[PDB]
Amino acid sequence: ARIAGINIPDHKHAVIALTSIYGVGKTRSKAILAAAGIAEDVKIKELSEGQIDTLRDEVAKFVVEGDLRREISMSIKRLMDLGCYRGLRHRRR
Amino acid sequence: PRRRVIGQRKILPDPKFGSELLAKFVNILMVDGKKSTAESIVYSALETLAQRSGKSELEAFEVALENVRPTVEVKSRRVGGSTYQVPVEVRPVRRNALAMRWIVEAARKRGDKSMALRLANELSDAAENKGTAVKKREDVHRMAEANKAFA
RNA sequence: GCGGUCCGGCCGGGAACUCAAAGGAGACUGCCAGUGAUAAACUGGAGGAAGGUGGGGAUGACGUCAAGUCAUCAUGGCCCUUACGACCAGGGCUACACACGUGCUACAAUGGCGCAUACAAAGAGAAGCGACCUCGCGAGAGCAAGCGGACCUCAUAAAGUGCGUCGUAGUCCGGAUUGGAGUCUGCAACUCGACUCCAUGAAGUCGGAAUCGCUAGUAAUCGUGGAUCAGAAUGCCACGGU
Repeated sequence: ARIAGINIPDHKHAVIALTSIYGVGKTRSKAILAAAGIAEDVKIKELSEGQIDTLRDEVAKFVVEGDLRREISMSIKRLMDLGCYRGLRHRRR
Repeated sequence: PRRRVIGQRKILPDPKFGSELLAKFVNILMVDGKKSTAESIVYSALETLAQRSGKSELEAFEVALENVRPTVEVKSRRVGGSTYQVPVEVRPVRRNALAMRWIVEAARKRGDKSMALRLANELSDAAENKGTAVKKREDVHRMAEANKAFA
């Protein structure tokens, strides 16, 4: 099963899979992954299929993934280019 | 040696044990004139793990020396310039002062952070003269036969 | 040693017992053998908690060197000043497609994280350090009071331990600058400043010639700090380190 959007976790666990992404890191992996009963020392291929769909919606609601990182994340620099602020005036020259 | 006298100093052999294969024992690469703690990880090379080794706990020091013997090398004095080495037969004083430096180097090759993992590939399966402790046995004889004819 | 505990000696109380206060200790080749113009002096070895100016520090000849920093006030001189003297907004001690001279951001095979044990070296103690509980997911911004002191803090403090992923990659090994939101120290962010999030990631795989650091607590690098406290150490009168 594809847990991430960019790739698929193979021969790995559930904690090290959601680490290289930009949306979830070391502080975000201990807020939604430990909400339900799931073991971290067991490989993904040795888990129950009933708890796979429950954990997929946790990283999709109010959580920016790899596909939505260009869709909504960022994309503010381009919308705030008209308003001049002190910050842009000191990092240009 | 216009006026310099040649004395090899020796204050004490290792405390816990010690052999006669140390021509000069003196503090260097460390604070000198103080011997509070110079012998902590020096004795870490007789056996890394008793369980993963079928050799002796004392004979391992002699097997790492008979395989590393320089047949014909150069001399350190080099009084004349350019490339002129006066043939000087290796003196027994050279096989007990700087000969212990090549023993640790032969067991130190793989890039790690723990010196103990290197011993599992150089002593537990390479102490039967496998060919990782002969880097200084045939290299000295191969370098010679070239500069013998100089004076 | 010897009695309760909170098991940090929190106090009943004894000394030669990990330290101490006006004062005395103390280890200096001291003795022997060998050697040496018998002296001076050197390399070992009996005692002993400390053997070779014990070690460290204060300590420092104008016998060389007219050449060293006068951005301490001409400092007994000689000197200058209304435009070389002053309160100061604004023209301003201004690194722009940023080159090691006072400030480490970097150096990108030395990359990052929840997990049941006695020891405490420093520092501080009348205009000053702050108990404990409650409370702080990034940086900021806060809750809260014994005590004018042998009871707090500065000080949330880089390495180790150690199934992976990645493969000798133009990048998951990294985070200069091109471009965009705020708070605080605040006449004051216009010009020319610091704590924390970001995407495109640009030069690079250990290095030309010349030149050059390395021996009586020698050493490498992503790390602290009591001090001035407008922008809360990397540069050390320090302290503590694997």
